Amino acid sequence: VQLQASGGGSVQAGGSLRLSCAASGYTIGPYCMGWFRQAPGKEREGVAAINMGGGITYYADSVKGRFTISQDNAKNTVYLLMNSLEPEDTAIYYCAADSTIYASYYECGHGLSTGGYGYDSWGQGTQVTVSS
Amino acid sequence: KVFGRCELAAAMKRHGLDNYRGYSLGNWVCAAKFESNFNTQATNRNTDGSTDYGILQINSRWWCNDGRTPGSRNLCNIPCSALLSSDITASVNCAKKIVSDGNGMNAWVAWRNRCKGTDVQAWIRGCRL
Repeated sequence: VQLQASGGGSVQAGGSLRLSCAASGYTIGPYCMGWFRQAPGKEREGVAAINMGGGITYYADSVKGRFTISQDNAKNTVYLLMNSLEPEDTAIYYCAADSTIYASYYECGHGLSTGGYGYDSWGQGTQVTVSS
Repeated sequence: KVFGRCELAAAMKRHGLDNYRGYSLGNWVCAAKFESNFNTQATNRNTDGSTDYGILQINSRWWCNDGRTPGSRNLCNIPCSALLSSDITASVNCAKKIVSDGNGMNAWVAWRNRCKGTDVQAWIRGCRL
């Protein structure tokens, strides 16, 4: 399978950006899709996730209220709308999916905030830079 | 029906779950305990409108259709109501597809949080099998 990410670039603090990610080559799933980000000198942070289909979302505390993730007509594509971008938000953003089709209900944000456990498919990172 | 540990262990061995895909019987009994507490009628509703049915809490958005979960993929091509039977047969059949489909026993959240990595065989020792 392959994850195709696009968007990102440079923007002035306060602006907004929208990243998108397209999972390709799936028969079923993925069950989860989310975003991770890696800034210099910091730990890899899980930013947002969503249960495919079900639509339920999860967000890191640092981006709650500013970011919004959504699915596109079950088309296996998700978007990450980032508003009120601040320079601390400067980082490399990664799209990731969890290919497991769980038997019992599973909350995608769980693995998101615990080392990305379960997310087995990663895409090419995309640089996002917020200048002053 | 609310099975007893050893009673269910016996009934699962009879359905060939023992060493299925290499999973020793203890896994399936442990999963059942923290999923449904051995209750074949247990049904838990989830925030996305889906529901988990039966002894192995199978979900209605992916594995079975209960007629009220928008988008049900119904991968086990069976109604969910069939999973609330005192006869674990339908549940085991479905549970087998979920595992042989490459999901492994990870598919069960409860198994991953309460059984995986522990001495799962403790779940069947002391049983007449």
